[PDB]
Amino acid sequence: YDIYSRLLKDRIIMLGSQIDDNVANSIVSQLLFLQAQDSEKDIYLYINSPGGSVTAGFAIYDTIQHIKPDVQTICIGMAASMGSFLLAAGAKGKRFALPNAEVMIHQPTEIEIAANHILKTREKLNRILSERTGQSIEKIQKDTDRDNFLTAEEAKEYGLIDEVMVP
Amino acid sequence: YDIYSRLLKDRIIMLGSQIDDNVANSIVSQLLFLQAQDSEKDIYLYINSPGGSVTAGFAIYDTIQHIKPDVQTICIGMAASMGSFLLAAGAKGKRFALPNAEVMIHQPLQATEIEIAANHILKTREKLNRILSERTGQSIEKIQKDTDRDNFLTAEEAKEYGLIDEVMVP
Amino acid sequence: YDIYSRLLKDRIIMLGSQIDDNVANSIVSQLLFLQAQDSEKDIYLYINSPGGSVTAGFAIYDTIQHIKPDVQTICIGMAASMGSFLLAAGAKGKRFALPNAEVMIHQPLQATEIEIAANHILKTREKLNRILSERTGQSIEKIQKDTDRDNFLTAEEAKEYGLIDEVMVP
Amino acid sequence: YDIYSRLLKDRIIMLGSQIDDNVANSIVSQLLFLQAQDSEKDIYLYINSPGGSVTAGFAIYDTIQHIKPDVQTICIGMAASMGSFLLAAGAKGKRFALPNAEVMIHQPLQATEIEIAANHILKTREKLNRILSERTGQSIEKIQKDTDRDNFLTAEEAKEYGLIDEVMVPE
Amino acid sequence: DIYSRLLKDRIIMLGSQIDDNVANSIVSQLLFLQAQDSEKDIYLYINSPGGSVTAGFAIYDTIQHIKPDVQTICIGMAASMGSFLLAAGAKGKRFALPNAEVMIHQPQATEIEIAANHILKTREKLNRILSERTGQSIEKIQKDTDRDNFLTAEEAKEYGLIDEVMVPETK
Amino acid sequence: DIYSRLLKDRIIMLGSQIDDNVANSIVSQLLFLQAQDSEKDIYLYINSPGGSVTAGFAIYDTIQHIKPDVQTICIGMAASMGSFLLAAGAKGKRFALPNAEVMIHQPTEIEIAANHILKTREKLNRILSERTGQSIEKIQKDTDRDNFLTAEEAKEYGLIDEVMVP
Amino acid sequence: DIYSRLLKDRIIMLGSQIDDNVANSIVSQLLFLQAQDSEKDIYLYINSPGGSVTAGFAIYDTIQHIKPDVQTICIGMAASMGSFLLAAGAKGKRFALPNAEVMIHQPLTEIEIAANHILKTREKLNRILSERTGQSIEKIQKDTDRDNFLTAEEAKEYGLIDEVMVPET
Amino acid sequence: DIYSRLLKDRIIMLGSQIDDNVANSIVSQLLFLQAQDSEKDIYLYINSPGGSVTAGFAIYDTIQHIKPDVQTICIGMAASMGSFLLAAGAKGKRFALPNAEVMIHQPTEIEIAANHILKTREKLNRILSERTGQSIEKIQKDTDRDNFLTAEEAKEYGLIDEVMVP
Amino acid sequence: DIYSRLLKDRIIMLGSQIDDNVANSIVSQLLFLQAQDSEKDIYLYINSPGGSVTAGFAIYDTIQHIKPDVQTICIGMAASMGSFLLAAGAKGKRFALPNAEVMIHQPLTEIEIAANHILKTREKLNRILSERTGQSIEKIQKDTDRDNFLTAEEAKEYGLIDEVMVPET
Amino acid sequence: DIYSRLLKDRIIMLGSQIDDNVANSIVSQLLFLQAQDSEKDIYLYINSPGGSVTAGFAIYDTIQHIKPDVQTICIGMAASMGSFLLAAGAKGKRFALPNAEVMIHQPQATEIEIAANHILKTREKLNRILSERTGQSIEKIQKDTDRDNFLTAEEAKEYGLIDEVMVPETK
Amino acid sequence: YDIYSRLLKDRIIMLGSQIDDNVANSIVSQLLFLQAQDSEKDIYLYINSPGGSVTAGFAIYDTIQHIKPDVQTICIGMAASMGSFLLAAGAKGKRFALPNAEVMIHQPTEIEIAANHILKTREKLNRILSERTGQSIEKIQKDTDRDNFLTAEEAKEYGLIDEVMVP
Amino acid sequence: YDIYSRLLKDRIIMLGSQIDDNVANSIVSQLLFLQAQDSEKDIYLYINSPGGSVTAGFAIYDTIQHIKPDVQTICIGMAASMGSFLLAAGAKGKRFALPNAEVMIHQPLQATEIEIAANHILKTREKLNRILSERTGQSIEKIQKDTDRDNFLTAEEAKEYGLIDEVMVP
Repeated sequence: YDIYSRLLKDRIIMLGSQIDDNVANSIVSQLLFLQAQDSEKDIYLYINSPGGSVTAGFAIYDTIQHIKPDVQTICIGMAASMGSFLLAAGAKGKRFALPNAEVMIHQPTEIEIAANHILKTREKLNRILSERTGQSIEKIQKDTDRDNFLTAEEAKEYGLIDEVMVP
Repeated sequence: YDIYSRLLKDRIIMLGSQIDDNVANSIVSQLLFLQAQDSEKDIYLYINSPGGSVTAGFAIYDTIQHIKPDVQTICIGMAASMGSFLLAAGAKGKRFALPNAEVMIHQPLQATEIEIAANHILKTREKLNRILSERTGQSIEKIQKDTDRDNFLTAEEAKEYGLIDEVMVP
Repeated sequence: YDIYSRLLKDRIIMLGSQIDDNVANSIVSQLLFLQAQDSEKDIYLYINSPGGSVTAGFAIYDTIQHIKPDVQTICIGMAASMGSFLLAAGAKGKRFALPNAEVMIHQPLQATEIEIAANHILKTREKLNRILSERTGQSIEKIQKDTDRDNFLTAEEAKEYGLIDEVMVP
Repeated sequence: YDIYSRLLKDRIIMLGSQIDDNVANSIVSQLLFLQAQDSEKDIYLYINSPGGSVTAGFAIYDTIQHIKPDVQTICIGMAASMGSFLLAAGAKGKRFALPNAEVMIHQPLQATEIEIAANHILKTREKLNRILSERTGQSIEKIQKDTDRDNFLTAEEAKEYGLIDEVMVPE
Repeated sequence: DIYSRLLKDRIIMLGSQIDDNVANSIVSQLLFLQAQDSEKDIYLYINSPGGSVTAGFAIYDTIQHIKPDVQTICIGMAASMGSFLLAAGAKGKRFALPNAEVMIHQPQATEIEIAANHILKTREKLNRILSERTGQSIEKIQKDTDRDNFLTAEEAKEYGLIDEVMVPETK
Repeated sequence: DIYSRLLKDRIIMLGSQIDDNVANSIVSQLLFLQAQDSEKDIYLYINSPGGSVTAGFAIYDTIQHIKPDVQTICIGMAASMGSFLLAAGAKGKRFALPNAEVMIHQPTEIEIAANHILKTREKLNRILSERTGQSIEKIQKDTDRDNFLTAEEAKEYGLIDEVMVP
Repeated sequence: DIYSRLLKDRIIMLGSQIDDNVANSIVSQLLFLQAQDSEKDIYLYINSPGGSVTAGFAIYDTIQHIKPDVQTICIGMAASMGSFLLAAGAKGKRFALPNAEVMIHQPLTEIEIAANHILKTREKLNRILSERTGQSIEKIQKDTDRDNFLTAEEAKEYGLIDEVMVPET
Repeated sequence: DIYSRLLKDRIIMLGSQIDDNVANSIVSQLLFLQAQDSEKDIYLYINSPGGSVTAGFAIYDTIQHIKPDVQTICIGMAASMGSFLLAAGAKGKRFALPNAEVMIHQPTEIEIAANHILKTREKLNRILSERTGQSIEKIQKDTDRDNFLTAEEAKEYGLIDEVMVP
Repeated sequence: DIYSRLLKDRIIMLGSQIDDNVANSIVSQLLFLQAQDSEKDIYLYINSPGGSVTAGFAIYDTIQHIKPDVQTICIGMAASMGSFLLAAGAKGKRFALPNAEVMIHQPLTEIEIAANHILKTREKLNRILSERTGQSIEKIQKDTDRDNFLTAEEAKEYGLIDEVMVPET
Repeated sequence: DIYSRLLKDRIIMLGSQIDDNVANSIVSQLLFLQAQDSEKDIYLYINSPGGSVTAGFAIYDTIQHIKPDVQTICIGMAASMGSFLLAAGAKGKRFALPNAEVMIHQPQATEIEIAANHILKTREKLNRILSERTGQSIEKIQKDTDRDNFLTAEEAKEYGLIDEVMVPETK
Repeated sequence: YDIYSRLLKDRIIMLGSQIDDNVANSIVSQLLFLQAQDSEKDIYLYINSPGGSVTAGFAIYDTIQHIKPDVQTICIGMAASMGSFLLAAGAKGKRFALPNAEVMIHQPTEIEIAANHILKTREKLNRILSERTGQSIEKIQKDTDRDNFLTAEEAKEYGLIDEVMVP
Repeated sequence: YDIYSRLLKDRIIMLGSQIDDNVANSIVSQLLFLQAQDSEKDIYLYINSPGGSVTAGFAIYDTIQHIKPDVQTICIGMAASMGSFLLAAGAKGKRFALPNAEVMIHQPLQATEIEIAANHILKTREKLNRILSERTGQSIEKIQKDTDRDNFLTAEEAKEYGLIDEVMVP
């Protein structure tokens, strides 16, 4: 849609789908574009995503950490998976969820999957989540193996977000 | 369609279809865009929707309550569902329906696998009922009963129920 | 076509297909756009339609009556159904048909599941007959009879019936 | 196509396909647009059409007669059906065919269910025959006979029949 | 959109099989270019395996009708109606590039079109026009349009289908 | 739309199999660039597995016909017609990048009939002979077998004038 | 069309499998950027599972041919020709983000495949990788025959990249 | 294959919209059953929303032509042609199940032309008039409007002889 | 074609949404089995989310018309017309397996729908359900307007079935 | 498979548009039934809107060639080649059911077929055969095959297309 | 295939796909058919299934418990979900897995889903699994919420099967 | 195809495609069928397969080892993969390849989401390597190395590796 291009003018990026390579390349491209426009002004990444590929998710994650602008993350609707991993990766103090958002950290192509298990990217995810939430690796390991959905408040108490945006 | 982009210039958003993630993301984007354009002038959300996903519906609902501009809601045609839930969520004093609109709050029982599991673990049905109860002034007991059955309301009955503030008479 | 966007500049809207929710939302959007452009200058709604959903038709009807500009209706080709209902709903003195246009008010007995249930519970068929009665000057008894059978009218007969004010002369 | 919108600037409309409701609505829209642009300057309607729906054809016919500008009709290629009916409906003195154009008035027996019922109840076939009779100068008896059989006419024969005023002969 | 920029230079590309859609597009471009400027001539490049004769005659008639000279240049191939249109360019201004292939064999058309062709005897009309434009007798045109003889650009020039082979300057 | 921006720099990309659609596109771009400027030369990059000889000849003839020099640069691959068009660039201005692969092996209905009646195979072989400096006998032999050439071998053969070294 | 705006900043995204269409697109962008400015360097971001070696060599040759330095940055993954192109960036200017995954395993259209084995392009790949990594041909031959995934750090130690881009700027 | 086993019991199922394919199928089954046995009657079950009148007339004529009595039983629905064929069963042997719904409202290219030139609408109305005992005036009125009949109302109308009560 | 072998044992499987095609198939099987033997009863297994009421009434009427008793057994689910047909089995011979789910909610082609509302078939459904369950029309009207799922035990207590088939035989 | 059981009773159903596939199927069945028994006659039921004349002539020629009499019975409709084949049944054994509709208007064929028809003048051949088999003059057949006149079964019998309307015994 | 019909002659049923309504109706039909053939001889249900609908799974489960013949269950390849639930529902002493089979008890159309949560079929599953494995409801609840894969031996030790079929 | 059903009469099974769940279920079914026919007479499994899912491959493997009849394995064309894993799993002394067959044990890194998660949690790669080690007599170290690289073996080399017992020479 042309709405997303107008939103880009306001430094707003919408991650509103499953995270595959195409989506990752699009999100990465928009982040690089906004840095090139202005390296100081922060970016607003809205997340409504059921999750996706961890390789594609790590591409977005690394780009967020690499660029100069702060990237604010705002969960609307849902963040499962890599969605919630990216939510937790926003600039510190600037990770949000709207009051009725639902968050799940449960971590559920061919060459990508082989790489993940050889390089042990699951361990890498768990360690990053542990650092960014302040939870122990033991707790992250347990919770990323089961299907526990969190409310916005519970996500804040968990350390996945900093604040619930109150109306 | 280039009519909807021209309408966006007048701060008018059309929700004329079933509410899925794509529609919600589109509606949310338009609301965020209009706030960025002008945070003071209110927005006109026209609703002709048979309903849809509750996760997608809550995304729109939360964005409406989050942004600074008042969001007026106007039912044309039909609002069932999440459609009528969003109608009832408009700025107070600014929820309308045209005279021959039809409204149903029946929350049926358009969403995906992971969404559905979340709804029942977090008990979003209870959350819907409680919000409707607050915004209509009806008791939770009555909202629970009415969201379980298929009762269609006229525009007048919807006003009488507390879903809208006014029937827009010619 | 891009022709329709250029026509919108002259405040002309073309209703040239079957009336479903998509078409209704498009026609409603164009009417709201043209009002926002100019609330005083009247609008020209050309109708060549075999009919469609009554819920969708009522959305267009309500929007026509709601907006400030007069909406002129001009039948080219055919108006059956909701098409002829909308033709009769144009601004008074400003409902037309071209000489070889064909009009039928038969309301057959395009719409979706929820819509059809709403129509019968809220008795929109009665509503249609009553509105047609008011706008043609015919009694409800006569409208009821004619909307149950398949009688096609010429442009002249449609004028004599009260569905249009004038057949446009070359 | 990009080309048809540029042609619209020159008040040229191309009817180069079978006449259904979509085509009729498009042609009618272009005619209404050109009148709104300028109600005095005449319009050029080029016709290469194997025919189509009579309801859709009548919509174009009525719009041609209704608007103020003269509508010149020029047959290139073929006009069978409603195509040749519309060719005959152009402004008088301004109906043409190129030398190798082929014209057929055979009204066969592109319309939808409701349209077909309307035609036979309202007797639009009689209406077609009477309009053709008036515009060609032929008797209704002859039009009735010829619209029932498959007789193809050359550009010259179409002129002699009264369907066109002139065949545009090369430079 | 390359074709729209080319239209600015009064260049038209006929690079496909000739059906009603193509004919209507080519006719539209010819009418557009006349409206732009009725004096400056037009360049019609042809790379076409042939097509419908009704659609081909529409293009032919439009070429002869408009005021500007229409130069025809064969690149690649012209078979059929393709070669018929090549031969229909302004006299003295019909060309082919050295490795172009030309075939006049008259072997795409829809139902009503085909019936018209045989009733009005358009095959005879084709043969007579080709005879006039090549300077060959009708007897020779009749024989050659019935068999599959491919011509080189030079042979096409010697046949009278074109006026010159465009020989490239060495570079 | 990258290709439309490249057209502004008089660069054309032939990056696919050569059929009538591609030929008409390439021919149109060549004619457009001539109309823009008939003196400044054109850059035709070639990465093509080959295709129709009739379509290929349409491009070939257009290259020779227009006034500007057309430089030909092989990136990736030129088999078929692809290599025929590579060899047809302005003399002194036919290039291949170092790892380009070139094959001269010459492997619709009406088109195919034309080729064999008019003997376009003989026509190809002779044009290749003239433009490479090889004898017709050698061209005939090599166009019947599947011998791939490196950029250097293509230069030594006479298909290109120079390999563009990094 | 974010990619057309990115082109204004001399940024090219290679985010898919490398076939002839992708190669022609990447080559076209490289030629375009050189024409815009032959002095300022180009940023080629790579997230690619690999692809055709003929198509890959077209990109490789174009990178080496043009005047601007082409920086290569691996985000996500580079397997294949993807990692081959990563290693082909301007020297000192080949990067990977910390969680990127790199594989040099060269796995095992019609006319393209015949060319590769007649001209022995596999040998050519191995020799170029050897030169650009500093590894021996023997080691490159061994490693391109097996499926060993490398972390960003391991890719740097191998010589495929010059630096792991540290989370900052 | 249930329908082939049913054919063994001289049962035919008309359970869809009536087009030429269905008509040719139904006609073929009627002709087959006559050839098997010209004395034993046939059971035609009808659950049809209607269809082409030309196709419907093909079935109608075949029913009247063959020697065996054809019993007609409406299950579910008979609108259109569907109800016309229901009314065309052997006299005393036209049935509907208690909750069946019947409508007589009469709503390819060459077929449609034939119907209006030969006036098959008049032909339908008159056959319905003969077989129901209703006047042509009443049939004309009722075939122009959408009046659904219960099984009992269909019997009282004369479309069927009996409603089969459980 | 397991279903054709099952037909030999007078077993019919209604395991899908009830449309005209399914109804014609079920009706055909019922007529076939009566012709085979008009005395031995028939076993109709139901796992159906519902469907068209016209199609459902065709099956219902055929069940009541034929001579053999038709036993109805709900496996999995019966919503709709599915549960309506379940309740229409021979009396004493309507069953559900222990974990079956039953819903009587009557939810809310072209010509079919018009017929239903003119002839008031909704009223007809409610009255038949009332008669066969022993519940009042008022209660049936209320319950067919809301989405209340019943367990097998609850369906028995409601009067939709006669017995929950206990795990044995 | 109902059709294979019917074949046992020497019954063939022509219930569709007549193309090459249908013609080959009908011809095959006729040859099969002759091989089964060359004396017992065949029953060809016709419900056909028409089709290709080449395909229709294949069926026609096969009917006249085989030894068994071929009875033709029109149910529903016979237009075109359908009515031509109806008229081609064994004399005395051509029937229609009372509500059948017949049209002889000669309006499906592939490219090579259509060229053959007009070179060999198969339209003339059709008209002459119809003339012989109905007893009407060629002049009348020519006129009527050019217009869209539908005939009732009785009118078709009176025209000479069939020998009898099969009137049903009341039951 | 015609192989499955020949296998039916040996009272062997193959459940080798995802369990939806169509599959359930097919499996149920085969079970009813085999009972009608012979009500005394036991049935062999081979399972290679990634899981599926719980309503469809309960239909098969109930039919297994209802019919007279013992139903032996043999896991080949995989049993996740309802697959493993049906594996555990075989006649007691007659639930098997081949040595390299993989078992997971993790319990991950419109009207079906509503019914499940109103009637609390998840509780019903957990209680049945508890009864048939001998594990406590607390343990079943925990394990059906997380993605723990079991070997054939581990499945036997868990109580999902009685024996690993040794070569 | 009716050739494969006639071949089943001679106790011959053809595995001539990629190994997915459908193929595995088909092969397993045929093995169970042939055992039921006759538990003593051995079975001939011809293999021309580029490999596939390891879960599906293990299903076939387990069934081969479970049933009573000896299963002879004969490689025609190619066995990569799971294909070659199954070739090596034939009855001992009865594993063959035709002279121009090609064998690769490279276990690449055709299966579905849940399958792949199981393989890595239960470490089925280790299980494959250990079984190959036992059935070829090669050390686990060598099997680990060779299953990680793409080394194609001739029929002779496959015999020399211990994957087959004999090359079937004409």
